[PDB]
Amino acid sequence: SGQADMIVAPLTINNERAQYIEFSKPFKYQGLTILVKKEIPRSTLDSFM
Amino acid sequence: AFLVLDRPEERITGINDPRLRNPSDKFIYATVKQSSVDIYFRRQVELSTMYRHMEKHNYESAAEAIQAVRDNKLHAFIWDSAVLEFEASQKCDLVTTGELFFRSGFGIGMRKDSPWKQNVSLSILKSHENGFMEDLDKTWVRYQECDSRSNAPATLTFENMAGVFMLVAGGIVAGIFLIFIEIAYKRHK
Amino acid sequence: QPFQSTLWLLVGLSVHVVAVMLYLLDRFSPFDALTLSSAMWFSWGVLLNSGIGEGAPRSFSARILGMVWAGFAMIIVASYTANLAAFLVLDRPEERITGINDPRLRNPSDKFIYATVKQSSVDIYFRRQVELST
Amino acid sequence: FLEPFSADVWVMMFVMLLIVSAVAVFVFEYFSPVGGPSFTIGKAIWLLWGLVFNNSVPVQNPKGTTSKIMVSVWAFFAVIFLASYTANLAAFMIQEEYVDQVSGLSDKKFQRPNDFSPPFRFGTVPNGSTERNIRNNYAEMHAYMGKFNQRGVDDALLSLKTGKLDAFIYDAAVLNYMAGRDEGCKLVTIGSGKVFASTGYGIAIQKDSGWKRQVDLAILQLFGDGEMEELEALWLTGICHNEKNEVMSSQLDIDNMAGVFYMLGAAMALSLITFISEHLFYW
Amino acid sequence: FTIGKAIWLLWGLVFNNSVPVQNPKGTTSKIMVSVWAFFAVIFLASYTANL
Amino acid sequence: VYVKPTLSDGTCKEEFTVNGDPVKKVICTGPNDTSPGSPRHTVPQCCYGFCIDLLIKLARTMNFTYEVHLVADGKFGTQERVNNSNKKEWNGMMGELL
Ligand SMILES: CCCCCCCC/C=C/CCCCCCCC(=O)O[C@@H](COC(=O)CCCCCCCCCCCCCCC)COP(=O)([O-])OCC[N+](C)(C)C
Ligand SMILES: CCCCCCCC/C=C/CCCCCCCC(=O)O[C@@H](COC(=O)CCCCCCCCCCCCCCC)COP(=O)([O-])OCC[N+](C)(C)C
Ligand SMILES: CCCCCCCC/C=C/CCCCCCCC(=O)O[C@@H](COC(=O)CCCCCCCCCCCCCCC)COP(=O)([O-])OCC[N+](C)(C)C
Ligand SMILES: CCCCCCCC/C=C/CCCCCCCC(=O)O[C@@H](COC(=O)CCCCCCCCCCCCCCC)COP(=O)([O-])OCC[N+](C)(C)C
Ligand SMILES: CCCCCCCC/C=C/CCCCCCCC(=O)O[C@@H](COC(=O)CCCCCCCCCCCCCCC)COP(=O)([O-])OCC[N+](C)(C)C
Ligand SMILES: CC(C)[C@@H](O)CC[C@@H](C)[C@H]1CC[C@H]2[C@@H]3CC=C4C[C@@H](O)CC[C@]4(C)[C@H]3CC[C@]12C
Repeated sequence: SGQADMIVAPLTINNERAQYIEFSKPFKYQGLTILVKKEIPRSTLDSFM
Repeated sequence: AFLVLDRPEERITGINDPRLRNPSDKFIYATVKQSSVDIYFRRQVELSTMYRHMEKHNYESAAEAIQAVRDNKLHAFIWDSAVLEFEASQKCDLVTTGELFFRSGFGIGMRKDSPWKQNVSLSILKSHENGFMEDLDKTWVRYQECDSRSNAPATLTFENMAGVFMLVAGGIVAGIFLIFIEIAYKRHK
Repeated sequence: QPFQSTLWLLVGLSVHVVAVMLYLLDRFSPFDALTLSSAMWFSWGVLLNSGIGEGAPRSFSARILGMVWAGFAMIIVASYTANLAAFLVLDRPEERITGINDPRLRNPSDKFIYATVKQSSVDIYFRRQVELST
Repeated sequence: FLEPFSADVWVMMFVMLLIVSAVAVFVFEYFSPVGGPSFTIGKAIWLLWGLVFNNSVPVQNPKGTTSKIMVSVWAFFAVIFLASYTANLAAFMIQEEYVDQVSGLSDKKFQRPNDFSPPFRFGTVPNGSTERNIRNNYAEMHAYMGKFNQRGVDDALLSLKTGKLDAFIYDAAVLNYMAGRDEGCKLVTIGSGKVFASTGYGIAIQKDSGWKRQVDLAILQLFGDGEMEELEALWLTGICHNEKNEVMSSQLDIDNMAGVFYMLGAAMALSLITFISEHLFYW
Repeated sequence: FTIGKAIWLLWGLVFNNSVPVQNPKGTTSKIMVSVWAFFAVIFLASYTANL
Repeated sequence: VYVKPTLSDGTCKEEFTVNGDPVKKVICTGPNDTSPGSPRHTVPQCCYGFCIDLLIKLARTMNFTYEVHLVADGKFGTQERVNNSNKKEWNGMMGELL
C-alpha cells in the first residue's frame, strides 16, 4: 500500500507472498519448531533405602 | 540401574506426533495469528484437524505465546526455529523438540517494481560469504546462556541423601543415651 | 581396558613417589617412625586393599599425604568399576535392520545382498509397486 | 570424579558430620569405663575417615562399647556413601555425550597449522565454490591446502578413514549425506551440522529470462505442500542420523584423570607446607 | 601360618577384606598376597560392573 | 508342511510329538529329493505339518477324500511371460489349480 518501501524483519519466504512482493535471497535459513517446557534434573532418589 | 534409568517424560516428536495430529482438549498448541505458519496449515488439507485446535488458541504475538508456555497455559508453540532456539538458549525452562519442517528462510520483502532487488540480494550474498552474517549470528543469536539440554545425569544432592545424614545424627544421640547404659551396667555388674 | 597403558604406569609410578615422601616426611619430622619398606607396604596395601602393612604414618604431615593417597586410591578403583560398567552397558552390537525404509536397503550397494524367493507373493509385491523398483 | 555429590554434600559429609562424629567418638571413649595408646581426636579422624575410603588404611579402633557402636554407625554411612559414589559415577559415564575436536574454520588449527602439533592435513576439492570462499577470505589458509587437494568426495572420504587427512572442507549438503550413509558412523561434521557461508542450491536460469519468476513460485509451492520434506527422507537421510549414537565407551586416559592427580599433587604440596610449618614451630 | 590361614586370608581378600585375617611375615609371601589382592580388586570391580 | 522320504516298506515313518499323540502324516507324490531340474520323476513322500493337520480337519468335517501331491514346478505362483506370444500364464500351485 506504499506505507513502506521495504520490509526488514523475520519475514519468511512464502508462495503467497512471493506472488505480490519479491523477496531477496534469504539472510537466515531456518525452519519451524515446537517450543515446550523443561524440567531441572533432581535425581528423584527419596532416600538411601 | 536406578540412576541410569531414572529418565523423565519424553516430549513431542514433531508434527507427525499423534498427540497433536489427533488432539485432545488437555493438550493445547497454538501459533501466532496472521503469520506464515497459518498459511502453512491453512493450505495443507492433511493438517486440517491441527488448524482448528490452533485457531481458538492462536496468539496475537510470539512473545505472548512463549510466556504462556512459561506460565503452563500453553503446552506447544509452533514458530520459527531461529527465534525459538534463541528462547531455549536463554531461558532454561523451555526446550525446542522435534525436527525442522517448512524450511523457508527470512527475506527482505520489496515491491516487484523496486530497483533495489538486484542489489539487495547481492549485498546479502556478499555478507554471507564475507562472514558478516556470522557476526550478526554471534552477537545476537549465539549466546547459549545456561547449560545445554540433554539426558545428562543428575548430581546427588542433599535432598536425596538426607536420611543417611540424620541416621548418623541419630546414632550420635542414641550413643548419648547408650553411654549411660554402659556406665550403669558396670556398676550393676 | 578401563584405563590405558599410560594411566596404569602413572598410577603404579605414583605408589613409589608417595612411599618415598611418607618415609621422608616421617623420618625428618621435628616432633614408630615409618621405615622405607613399611612406607612401601602402606602405599601398595592402601592401593590394593590388602591388609599387608600395619604401619600408619606418624608425623602430622605424612598423615595428610598418607590420607589423600587413600582417597586417591578410592577414586581409582571407583573409576575402574564405573568405566567397566559403562563399557559393559554401552557395548552395543552392530545393531540390526528396520523395515523396508532404511537407506541400507532402500538403495542397494554391491556389498549388501538382500533377496526373496523367486515367483512368489514377495516377487509380485515389489514388482507391482513403482517406488520399490530399485 | 567430582560430578556426583553436590559440593554442599561433601562439606556436610566430611567437614560437619566427620568432625562431630570424631569429637563424639573421642568423648564416648572418654567416659567409657574400659577405655594400647590412648584414643585421641587425631586417631578418631584417621579412623573415621579411612572408613569412608574403603577401610584400606591401618586404623586404631576404640575399646569402649558405645564408641564401637558409633564407629559402626559411621561405617554404615561409609558403605552408603561409597556405593552411591560409584553408582552415580557409573551413571555419569554411561550417559555421556561426545565432545568434538575442532571449533570451525576460525580455529587456530586451520589459520595457523604450522605452529602446532604435527601439521593439520585439511584440503578441499578445487574448482568449486568452497575453494573460492577460502581463496578470498582465508587467503593464508588457501595456500596451505594446496598440498592436500583431493579429486572428489569419494577419494577425500577414503583419505579421512586411512589417516592421510583429518579434516575435509566441503559443502554441507554433500557432507551431511556422506556422514549419514557412512559405515560405522565414524565420519562426523563439526558443530553437529554447523555451516559457514550459508547459501543454497539454486537453478541457474538464463540471465534476464521470464522463467525465473515461475520457477521461483513453483519451488516455493513444494515447501508449502510438504513435497520437499518427503524428498529429504527419501533421498538425503542416512542411518547415522539416529539418536543414541553419541554415547560410546572410552578408555580413561591421563587427561580425563588429571584431576585426581592434581589433588594428589596438591597433597604433596600441602604436606610440605605443614612439614616446613612444623619446623617453624620448633624454631 | 597354616593352610587354613592362607585360605581364610585369600577368601577374605576376595570379599572386600571385611573379615579378620592373619597376614604372613615373609617378604616373598606378602608379594603373593599383594598379587592376589590385586586380583580381588579386579574381580569385585568386574562383579559389580556386570551386575 | 514338511516333506520327508518314506520308509523302505513304502509307508510313513512313525513318530510322535512331545505330548504323546502321533504326528498325522499323508503320502505326497511330488518330485524326488532332487530339485525339479533333475529328470522328471515323482516318487512318494511323507507330508505333515500345520496345513496337512488342517486339511485332515477339513476332510473330516466336510466329508471329502483327498490325494495330496507336491508342486511339480516347486514355485508358489506368479504370472509370467510366455515365449514371445504376448500372453501371461501362471506357474506353480496357481497354475496347477487353474
Ligand atoms: C537399614 C536402616 C538402618 C541402618 C542400620 C545401621 C547399622 C549400624 C548399626 C550398628 C549397631 C550394632 C553394632 C553391634 C551391636 C552390639 C553388639 C555387641 O557386641 O553387643 C554389646 C552389647 O551392646 C548392647 O547391648 C547395645 C545394643 C544396642 C545397639 C544400638 C545401635 C543403634 C544404631 C542405630 C542408631 C541410628 C538411629 C537412626 C535414627 C534415624 C556387647 O559387647 P561388649 O563390648 O563385649 O559388651 C560388654 C563390655 N565389656 C566386655 C568390655 C565389659
Ligand atoms: C585399580 C587398582 C589399581 C592398581 C594399580 C597397579 C598398577 C601398577 C602397575 C604398573 C605397570 C604398568 C603396566 C602397563 C604397561 C603396558 C605396556 C604396553 O605394551 O601397552 C600397550 C597395550 O598392550 C598391553 O595391554 C600390554 C600388556 C602388558 C602387561 C603388563 C602387566 C604388568 C605385570 C607386572 C606389574 C608389576 C607392577 C609393579 C609391582 C612391583 C600399549 O601401550 P601405550 O602406552 O598405548 O603405547 C603407546 C605407543 N608408544 C609407546 C609407541 C608411544
Ligand atoms: C620423592 C621422589 C621419589 C621418586 C620415586 C623413587 C623410587 C622409589 C623406590 C625406592 C626403593 C629404593 C631402595 C633403596 C634402598 C634399598 C636397600 C635397603 O636398605 O633395603 C631395605 C629397604 O629397601 C626398600 O625399601 C626397597 C624397596 C624396593 C622394592 C620396590 C618394589 C617395586 C619396584 C618397582 C620398580 C621401579 C618402579 C618405579 C620407581 C621409580 C630392605 O632391607 P632392610 O629393611 O634393611 O632389612 C632389614 C630390616 N631391618 C632394618 C628392620 C632390620
Ligand atoms: C576426596 C578426598 C580426598 C582426600 C582429601 C584430603 C585428605 C586429608 C585428610 C586427612 C585426615 C587424616 C590426617 C590426620 C592427622 C592428624 C594428626 C595429629 O597430629 O592430630 C592432632 C589433631 O588434629 C587433627 O587431627 C588435625 C587433622 C587435620 C586434617 C587436615 C584438614 C584439611 C584436609 C584436606 C586438605 C587436603 C587438600 C588437598 C586434597 C583435596 C593432634 O593429635 P592427637 O593424637 O589428637 O594428640 C592430641 C591429644 N588429645 C586429643 C587428647 C588432645
Ligand atoms: C560366592 C558365594 C560365597 C561362597 C563362600 C564359600 C566359603 C567357603 C570357604 C571357607 C574358608 C574358610 C576357612 C575354612 C576352615 C579352615 C580352618 C581349618 O581347619 O584349618 C586347618 C587346616 O585346614 C586344612 O588343612 C583344610 C582347610 C580346608 C578349608 C575348607 C573349605 C571348604 C569350602 C566349602 C565351600 C562351601 C560353599 C557353600 C556355599 C553355599 C588348621 O589346622 P591347625 O591344626 O590349626 O594346623 C594344621 C597344620 N597344617 C594344616 C599346616 C598341616
Ligand atoms: C576436618 C578434617 C578432619 C577433614 O575432614 C576435612 C576435609 C575437607 C577439608 C574436604 C573433604 C572433602 C572436600 C570436598 C571435596 C569435593 C568438593 C567439590 C568441589 O567442587 C568443591 C570443594 C569440595 C566441596 C571439597 C571441600 C573440602 C572438603 C569438604
